[PDB]
Amino acid sequence: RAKVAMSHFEPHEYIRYDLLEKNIDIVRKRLNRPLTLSEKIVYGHLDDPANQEIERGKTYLRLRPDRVAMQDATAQMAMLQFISSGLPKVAVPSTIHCDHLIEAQLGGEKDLRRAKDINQEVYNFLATAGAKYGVGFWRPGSGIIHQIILENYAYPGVLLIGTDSHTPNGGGLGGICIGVGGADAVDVMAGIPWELKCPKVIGVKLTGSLSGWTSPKDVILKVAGILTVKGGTGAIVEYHGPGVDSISCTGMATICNMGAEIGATTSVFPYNHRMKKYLSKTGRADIANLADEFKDHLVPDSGCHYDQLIEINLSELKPHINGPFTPDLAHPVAEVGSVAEKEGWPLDIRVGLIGSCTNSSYEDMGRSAAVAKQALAHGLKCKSQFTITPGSEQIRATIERDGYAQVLRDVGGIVLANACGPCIGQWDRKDIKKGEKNTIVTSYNRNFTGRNDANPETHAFVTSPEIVTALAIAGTLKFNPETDFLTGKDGKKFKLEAPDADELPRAEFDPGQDTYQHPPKDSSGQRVDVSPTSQRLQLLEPFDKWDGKDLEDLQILIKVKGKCTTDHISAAGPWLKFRGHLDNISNNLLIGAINSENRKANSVRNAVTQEFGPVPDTARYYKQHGIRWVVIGDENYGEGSSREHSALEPRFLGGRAIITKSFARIHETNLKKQGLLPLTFADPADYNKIHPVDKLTIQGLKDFAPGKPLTCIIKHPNGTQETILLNHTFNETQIEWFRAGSALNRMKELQQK
Ligand SMILES: O=C(O)C[C@@H]([C@@H](O)C(=O)O)[N+](=O)[O-]
Ligand code: SF4
Repeated sequence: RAKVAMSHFEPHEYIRYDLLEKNIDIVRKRLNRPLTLSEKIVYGHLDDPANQEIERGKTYLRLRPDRVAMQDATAQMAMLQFISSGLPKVAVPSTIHCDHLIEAQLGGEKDLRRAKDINQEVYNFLATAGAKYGVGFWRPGSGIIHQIILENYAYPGVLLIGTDSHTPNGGGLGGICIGVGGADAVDVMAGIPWELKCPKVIGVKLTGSLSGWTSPKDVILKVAGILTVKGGTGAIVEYHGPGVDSISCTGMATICNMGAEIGATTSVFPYNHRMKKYLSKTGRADIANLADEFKDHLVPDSGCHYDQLIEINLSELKPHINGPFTPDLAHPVAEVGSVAEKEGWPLDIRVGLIGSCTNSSYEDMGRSAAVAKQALAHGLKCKSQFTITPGSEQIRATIERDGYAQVLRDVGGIVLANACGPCIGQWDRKDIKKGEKNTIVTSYNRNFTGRNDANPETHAFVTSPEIVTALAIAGTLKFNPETDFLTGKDGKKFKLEAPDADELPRAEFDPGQDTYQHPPKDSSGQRVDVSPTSQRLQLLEPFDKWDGKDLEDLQILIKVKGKCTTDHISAAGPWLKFRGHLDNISNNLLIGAINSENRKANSVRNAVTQEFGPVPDTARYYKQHGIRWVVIGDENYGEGSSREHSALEPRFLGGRAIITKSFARIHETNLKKQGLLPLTFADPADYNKIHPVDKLTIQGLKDFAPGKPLTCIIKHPNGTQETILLNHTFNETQIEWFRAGSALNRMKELQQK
């Protein structure tokens, strides 16, 4: 066919649109109906298109991803599991991106230099494991993972998996990009088929066109308020309609990115001329030309059926700001000042932060600079503190060159290193005391309790970078940039003009400094050293195989009330220091979750001593004394980040099962991967029958089977017993993970010993 390389770094790995076409055609001969775009790319990557059972929402698909991307907070545990497998080399193109361990403190270069000293052990481990197993490595300072992927690796029709829940960002270039836990990436790097429950498809028809202050971020802030944080669970969101051509390629990536906050499996846009333009400007005109020849397979079929359809008129959309503690509490910017006032949310904005993978593009920096130059023209600077994260080294070099960085510095901003930084709590914040009630507004995507600064009383609102810039200039949530007046130096009142900016540099991008490190694909005689006394890195010891018995008289470690995100289960911020050390990071287990017994975080009754104390300490006491335990959870347990540490930590501290009203997808898959039992109530009202004092017997594990419920006997202290049924979504592949003790244990059994 054509021999067009997958990227500039892998000149030998060719795009296989011929394979894709071939597979799409096998499947449509079987289904005899129009396929959506996500169905074309997902079913086009089936390991066995001829025999795979395909029912949306019901069958598990065995897929062959094109490439794997990992960032340094999840790559450490994915590579320690890969090192346990004993396999010598990764089977598909794979990269590690170092973006999570650079703490915001001093800004830019000084923070990068410090992170390189402080995190030397970890960066060394990843570069060495990368050289040994054939994984490309983007050095600290390269940029945030999803911006490097859009710029170098994502292309129309790719199926990419990344160990990060915002991997859907790549949907802005027409690929299917899906977030997974480190153990799922091990399957694909190992070469074994990856399984994914066949998605439902929600279609979002965009009409009209964006005007003025409304930006791509407002489309997904509105969709999140409509669908709620659990409304996209088990579905791919497919954007289509005449309004699509009004959005830049990084704008489409912004909308796909935050589809993660409604629990969607991923989001995608059809190949179009804005994508083509972005591919040409990033040195991939040959890939845009090839995609032009295969265009039919890169847009939806005429008349395809969406399981749910939502229509959004871009022309009537207004600026939104979402929060404070959920990203789906959606307010128009024009009303947030009054809802805050009524609700007791602090009205002054202490810090305005632009960045994260969701909004750190060249265009986002240009639109922020366009608001800021107007303030500067009237002798104003930011009333709030203001920080700016460029998404990649290329964007940093180019916004510097094209003058936007100096405008943002002159209004009072501090440019931070090209890294997550304050978005996962890597921020040495000292303007507030812990527990001080305050408001920050960000262009990020999540605003979960204590995630940005570990202060549970910080009220964080997420919005677009141009609205963060306008609110930082005013310093108060009571400011609508569309209607209100600022007062210049000169005494005149003036109004902010809606920002206008180029979506891409007029000249070419400036690449900035060299930050990619190709594997020696020669040498690979690297020994990966993990010191046995390391506090940051620890080799894994396998979990125990299932004993063949039912689980009786299980202790409830904690019955959780309400929202319980993976940031409540395994906090980030200061704990990122231990993402390669299981025993040390297990000390944060469930410290943010609210206990229904007393409505406190990190305070549970130890059943034996009858003292209330920290959840990790109590779990370790139960483990020490042979008491097997359970967590009881409410709805959408495990919402958020893909960090498999939220599943590895309960396994390690002696947990057996997590029984909830519902689970978020990636967390439920991670629980099964680590040999725990994720179970849901067959009647959610049964959550109210279980009291923290009850003991539970899960019965029927001997004939554990797809589609058959398990019985749970609730043993009340007064002698009363009640029996309830619990559902599971295990297929026989996954029951083998549970019988072996983990998926990694099962994989190692299949290596003939
Ligand atoms: O905890 C992690 O490292 C992965 C994660 C992170 O980038 C996050 O935003 O919480 N995520 O979203 O998947
Ligand atoms: S959401 Fe924040 S922490 Fe996660 S990859 Fe994006 S910028 Fe980094």
